[PDB]
Amino acid sequence: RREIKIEGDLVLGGLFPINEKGTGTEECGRINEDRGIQRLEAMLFAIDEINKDDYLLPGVKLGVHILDTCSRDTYALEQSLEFVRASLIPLLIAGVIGGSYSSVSIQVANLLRLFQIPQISYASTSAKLSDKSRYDYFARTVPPDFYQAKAMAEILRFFNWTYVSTVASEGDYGETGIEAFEQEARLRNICIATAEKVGRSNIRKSYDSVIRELLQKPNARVVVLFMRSDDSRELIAAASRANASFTWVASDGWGAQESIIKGSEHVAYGAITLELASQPVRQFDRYFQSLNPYNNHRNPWFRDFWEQKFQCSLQNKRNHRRVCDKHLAIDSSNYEQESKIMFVVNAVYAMAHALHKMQRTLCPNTTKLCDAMKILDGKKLYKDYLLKINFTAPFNPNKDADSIVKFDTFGDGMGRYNVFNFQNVGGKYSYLKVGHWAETLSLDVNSIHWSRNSVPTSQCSDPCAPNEMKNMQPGDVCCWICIPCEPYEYLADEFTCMDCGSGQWPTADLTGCYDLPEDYIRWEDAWAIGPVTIACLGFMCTCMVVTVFIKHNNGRELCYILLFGVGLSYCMTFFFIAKPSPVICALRRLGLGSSFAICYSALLTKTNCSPSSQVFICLGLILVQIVMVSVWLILEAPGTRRYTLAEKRETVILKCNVKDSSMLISLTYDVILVILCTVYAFKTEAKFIGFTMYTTCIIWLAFLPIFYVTSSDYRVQTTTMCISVSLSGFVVLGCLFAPKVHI
Amino acid sequence: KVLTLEGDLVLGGLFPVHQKGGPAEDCGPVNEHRGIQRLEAMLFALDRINRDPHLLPGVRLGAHILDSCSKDTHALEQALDFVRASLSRGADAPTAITGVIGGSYSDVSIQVANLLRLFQIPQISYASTSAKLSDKSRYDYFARTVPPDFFQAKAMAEILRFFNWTYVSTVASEGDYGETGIEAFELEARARNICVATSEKVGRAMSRAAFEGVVRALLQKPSARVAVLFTRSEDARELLAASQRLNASFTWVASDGWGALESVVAGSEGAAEGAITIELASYPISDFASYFQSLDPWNNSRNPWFREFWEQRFRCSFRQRDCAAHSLRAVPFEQESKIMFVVNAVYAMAHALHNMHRALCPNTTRLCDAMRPVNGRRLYKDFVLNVKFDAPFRPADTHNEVRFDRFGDGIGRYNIFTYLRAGSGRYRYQKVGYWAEGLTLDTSLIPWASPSAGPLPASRCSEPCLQNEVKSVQPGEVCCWLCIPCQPYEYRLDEFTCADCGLGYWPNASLTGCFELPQEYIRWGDAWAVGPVTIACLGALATLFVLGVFVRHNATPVGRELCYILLGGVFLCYCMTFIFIAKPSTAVCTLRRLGLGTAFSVCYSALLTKTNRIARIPASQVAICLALISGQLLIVVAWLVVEAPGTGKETAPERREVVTLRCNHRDASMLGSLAYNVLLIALCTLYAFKTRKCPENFNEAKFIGFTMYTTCIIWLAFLPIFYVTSSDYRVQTTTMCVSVSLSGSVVLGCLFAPKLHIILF
Ligand SMILES: N[C@](CC1c2ccccc2Oc2ccccc21)(C(=O)O)[C@H]1C[C@@H]1C(=O)O
Ligand SMILES: N[C@](CC1c2ccccc2Oc2ccccc21)(C(=O)O)[C@H]1C[C@@H]1C(=O)O
Ligand SMILES: *[C@@H]1O[C@H](CO)[C@@H](O)[C@H](O)[C@H]1NC(C)=O
Ligand SMILES: *[C@@H]1O[C@H](CO)[C@@H](O)[C@H](O)[C@H]1NC(C)=O
Repeated sequence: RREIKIEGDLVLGGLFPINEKGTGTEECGRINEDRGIQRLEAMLFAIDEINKDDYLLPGVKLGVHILDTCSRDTYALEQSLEFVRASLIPLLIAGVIGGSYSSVSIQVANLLRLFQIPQISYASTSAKLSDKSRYDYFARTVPPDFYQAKAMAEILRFFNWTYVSTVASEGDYGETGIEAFEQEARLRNICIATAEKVGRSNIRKSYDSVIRELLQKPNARVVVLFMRSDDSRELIAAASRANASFTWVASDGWGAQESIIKGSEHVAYGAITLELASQPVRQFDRYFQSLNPYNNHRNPWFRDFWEQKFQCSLQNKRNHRRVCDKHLAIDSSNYEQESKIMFVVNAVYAMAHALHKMQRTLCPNTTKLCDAMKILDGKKLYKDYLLKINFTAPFNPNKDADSIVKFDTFGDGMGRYNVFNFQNVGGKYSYLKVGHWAETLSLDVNSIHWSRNSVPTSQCSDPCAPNEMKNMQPGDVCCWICIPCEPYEYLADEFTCMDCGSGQWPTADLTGCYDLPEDYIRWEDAWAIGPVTIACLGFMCTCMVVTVFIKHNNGRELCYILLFGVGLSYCMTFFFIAKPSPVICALRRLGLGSSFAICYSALLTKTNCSPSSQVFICLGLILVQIVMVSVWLILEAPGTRRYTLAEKRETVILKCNVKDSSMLISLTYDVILVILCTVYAFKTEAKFIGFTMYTTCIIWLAFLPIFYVTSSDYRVQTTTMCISVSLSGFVVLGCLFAPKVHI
Repeated sequence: KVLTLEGDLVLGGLFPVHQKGGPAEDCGPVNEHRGIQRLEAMLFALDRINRDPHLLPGVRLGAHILDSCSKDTHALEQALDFVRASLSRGADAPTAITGVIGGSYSDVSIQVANLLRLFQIPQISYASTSAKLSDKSRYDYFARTVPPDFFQAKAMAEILRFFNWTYVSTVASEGDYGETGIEAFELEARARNICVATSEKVGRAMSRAAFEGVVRALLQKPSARVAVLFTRSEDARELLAASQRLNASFTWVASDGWGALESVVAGSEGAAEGAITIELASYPISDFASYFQSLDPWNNSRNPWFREFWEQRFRCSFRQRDCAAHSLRAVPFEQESKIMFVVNAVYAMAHALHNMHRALCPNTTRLCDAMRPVNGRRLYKDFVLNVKFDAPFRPADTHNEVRFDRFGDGIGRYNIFTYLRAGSGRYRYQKVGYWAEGLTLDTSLIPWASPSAGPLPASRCSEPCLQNEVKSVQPGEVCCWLCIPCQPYEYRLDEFTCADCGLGYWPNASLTGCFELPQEYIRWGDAWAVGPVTIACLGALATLFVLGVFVRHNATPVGRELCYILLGGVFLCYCMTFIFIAKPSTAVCTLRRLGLGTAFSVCYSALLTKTNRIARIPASQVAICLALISGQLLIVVAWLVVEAPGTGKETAPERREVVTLRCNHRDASMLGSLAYNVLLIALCTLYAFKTRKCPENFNEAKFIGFTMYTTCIIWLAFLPIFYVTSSDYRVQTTTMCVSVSLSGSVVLGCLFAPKLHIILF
């Protein structure tokens, strides 16, 4: 029935866990030392400071209506039912500074959203309270739990920890934390290896199983913890027996508490933990230390706290137990400030300032409680002034700019955490802050001690190189492995290698599908010096034999035509060899046909021996051969295709993309028939002509198959030119040895 | 005011006795049809339960009824007494609420359920049809007897599918009813594979001009002659008025907002001729009617609001008499439609309490020490939700089972009404079926569903097609597809793609790949080519004459192998023509190809030998012909090794033929042999320019010259003819056969013309 009802112009609700939950036959158990009396005393100190302040509500005096939760949701609901009997002696409640428990906060918010009563919590960090569909009048000065999921996941990105293993305790703290951390890791390209679940009812056998499952996965050397204090402590103790070394990344459940390590400091080292940042309040220590149960008559539970912190019976039944005197006091030897005190004050001001601003909007003519302010519209105050506060921390330390109290769209506080690294120094084990997360990373790597000189835990071995080495996934999830491709086809995509050219041979990763025709264009190389020299010698011989002619003549015109044909045959060798191949592919074929027709006419000149009529008839036959090769050209077209099917080894492209054995066979068949007729006629000077014709016929018969069976990359044209120039040279040798006998 | 009776087992209840305050007041006039009739129904149900042996025999059932005044805040203030008198106090005498049967408006029910969930007080509504009370995350201890608002959406979706209606319109309203139900209707329509136009909604403060504009917007699509109405009574009335003003013909599938109400069709009977509406199924209670009629303020002291209801109904003041014998009879009294639901809720709560009592106390029919701290969670989860009993004041031989599903909602049961005219100048609503779990429509009373003039055809936007692929669906509306006919050149290979194959334009309607029929497109080996082959047969007769020539060789004083060679060439070309015409095959094309070349070479060699012998003036002739034959053999061997097999060829894409060519073609190698023959003929003519005159065998020389000239002319005429016919292989073979047969016949005739004269002389 104990309650605080300090009267005032505006009465702020209060709700604290003064009494622990009774596990026996009593609803309320003991007196809570830290989260109980100390937090309500902090709220009372903040209220007194606000009342004494001449800049925050100078005229309006803030009242206090403080009740107890008994660490139970039903009891909290029953008590907070007194907060709604003002608009629906009763006291009008402007707001409720209550919380300290997620279930209690949830129940109180559910009850107070119906009656439009703003509520500010100082310790509730449940993620379930972040949605305004179910709690539209709830705010908190502490960040929600899932913020820590973003606090250390980026740490995984900071140290390049892409492969992690998650361990958590089932319930409400670690449950939502696992989903939040998994979402953050997926958004940060981090994959989860294992996901275990720790329970309060489990025993060492199942703990050892979790460690054993963790050990049989060498790639995952980092474990992300979402567990309570006892679970983390016992897990560290259990891993001590297993001789397991890890790099723990724990949430506030571990924090900077010395109870977690216990007698297992050699397995917890290098651990990274997150702690809610909270500066101490200097004035609160002085206010709380100078408190005795004689002047603090406004605190009904203060006598019980005096009888709990110190064994006292002076209030009642002095002779029953060990009575105490005023010698018992409070000092810095046995009193330590609770971590979540600066938040509680930050809650109270968060109301007062809002009210002040509300007054400046509704009662701007005087510094008093105007009648228009008596309505105390909860919706307007919450959605207009409570969520739009930017006041700095009332008791922030000197030179601390980052002390602004703000509420986001969901009413949550600003997320500011401290990163602690468990290190050994000298010969003493202690924690040491190595950075802060105020919505950004500020880690101090230079003062961080790792497990063994390094923390390598990446599952992916190494990024794959370019040039057909990028490969693709091998059947896994995290990263992939690297396998090569055959270099003929360029990796046009990031997964497969596909051909995009006849010869291709890609150059580097950039512009892999280059043109690179890889044609058979051959210059005057070592194998080409011979044919050109032979052609030059033949041309010189023809020039000499036509210069010696005409001047001394006593076939005539037929002999001149034969000499011209011999010169054409000699220059056909140079005509065949040409590095650039234009669209005019008929030059070589017409040259060969003209040479064959000239040889046929030269043979027919001796065959015939009216003679002038035969000299014209052989020219007419040459014209018929010319029209035949023209009809041939009317059926063959050039191109850019490659006749070699060696793919990667196909580094030579045919000069003219056309079927060589399509009508060239027919043309050579006609030539063979004509020359065979000439040979048969000659078989009936003349002997030398027949002999050289026979040598040419067997030479051509021998050189024909090798141009098709060998299929050389570039030597087919060279061999054809060599055969032609050899035949022409034999004919010229005969036609030059004949004058040698003549002279 | 409060309404407290007994107290052994107090039952909560909230009723809208007073309407919402107009002039900014708390409560206004008394709601006669929603606050008094339902209150009296609950009281009558409680009395019947009390005076009942098989339900709560030894335990009495009380009541703590309150007025909500149709306000959520006032309802919250009144419901605070439900929790403050049962468990809030401690761990006007407070009364322990066991269950709450109340809540008519959706917002009131939501607020009351939100308040009562925290205190584990079960609540059973009787008129809250809101769809946002179905989730148990926010309302754990809420149950209802009436079905939610998406059951009628499901019913209309099933109705639309039953009548084969796909492309339909949609009209909605602003608020919970009209926006929450429209989303559910769209979801089931997607699940029903039907199309929703999703037209504009109504803001309940909408001008006549805007209503007319929305009517024109609905008239924009002519194929969707069906509109769905998730609108309130006033919105539906305004829409009917607008449709009547604009003279628009429509059929409207409506919801409970329209129902079987005659107040929305006043002055708009012409616009509504095939209107389909859904009304929540309910039946009247005769016992409740008897109980309510025999009610007067003289003895009805239980109801604090009865005096106000009497004053509002009958003009009486109770200070000055002004009234006497104003008994409430059946003439001005009509039973409200949701009164059986109140009785069902009260009886369900009573049955749940009785079952819990029997389970906890199977020995005695009286309260135990374990029943004082009743648990709302256990009662709701194990007893309230698990109820299966016949509806009271209704014979048990009827499918009326008051049950709650897994979400605690009621059992769907609706009636379908058609706004029709029986034939006279009057209009009325006629029931045409019911929806409990499936449609039960009868096609016997609906006017537009009669077989005459069709059953109001309002089918999908488009129509199915067979020869036109369905691949032109309208962008953004896949419900109006265009039957685009694919070109006949492209066959059907997939479900909706018309793609060509090459081996035929349209094999069949299998719609699975392309079929290549095995046939020959140049199969001219029939009577059509009867004329050419017979000519070849004539050449065979010439071969027989060759045998006679052999006999003539035995007694002719006037070389002799040249005639045999010519006859052999004639036989060879005749055989080549026969092979080409009778049967074209891979092994039947190369043989004739070699044979024609061999015959041409033999003829050329014979002509060359004859002209050489003429110009000169048996071993030499034999050597020359052997050399020519060897050259021809080399040429044909080169042709064979170049390409021996024949795989055929395909036709042009402009048509679809079976086989363009029997074997390989488009080769100019035969042009080489043609040019060689032309050159040989030219050489023969050049020699005969002076050698033609020969006294020795003058007739033979003249015949040889004439044969050479005729062969040259035939070749010169046939070469352009062959080039022209190469584009049409159907007649090219016939033309070539005719040409070679004519050449052979001409040669034979020229050879035999002087022989007959010489023999006769
Ligand atoms: N802020 C806390 C967080 C709390 C918590 C913190 C660390 C480890 C376990 C753990 O148990 C849960 C479970 C669910 C939700 C919140 C928590 C809160 O109660 O909301 C708690 C410090 C506040 C207080 O009780 O003083
Ligand atoms: N069951 C109703 C349905 C109601 C409703 C019915 C038709 C048209 C408009 C309309 O307004 C809304 C809006 C949201 C949810 C429900 C409704 C309820 O009030 O919940 C109402 C019959 C019950 C009664 O008041 O007696
Ligand atoms: C993480 O990787 C980035 C580049 O991928 C590198 O710059 C950075 O130094 C790495 N951090 C480490 C190794 O801690
Ligand atoms: C709807 O179409 C189906 C064809 O699937 C037909 O069997 C049925 O009779 C139709 N119903 C009508 C026209 O009401």
